[PDB]
Amino acid sequence: GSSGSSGSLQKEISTEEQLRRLQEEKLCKICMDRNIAIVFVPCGHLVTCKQCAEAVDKCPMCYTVITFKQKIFMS
Ligand SMILES: [Zn+2]
Ligand SMILES: [Zn+2]
Repeated sequence: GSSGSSGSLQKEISTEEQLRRLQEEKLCKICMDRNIAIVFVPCGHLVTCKQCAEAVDKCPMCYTVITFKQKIFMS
């Protein structure tokens, strides 16, 4: 003889997964390791992070020479 039957209908996502969805959608796209905190000039494309942005001499998407490393403050 035993008892105990419970079951509530609910569900939610934690910051871990959630963020992993957006955080991994805006951040760098080349290495996808760090967060995008730099743009390109003239074409402003923050599709790269401090590392990449610097590594790539010219926009890896617009092949437009980067003669300026502007830093944004999205956060
Ligand atoms: Zn990167
Ligand atoms: Zn560009």
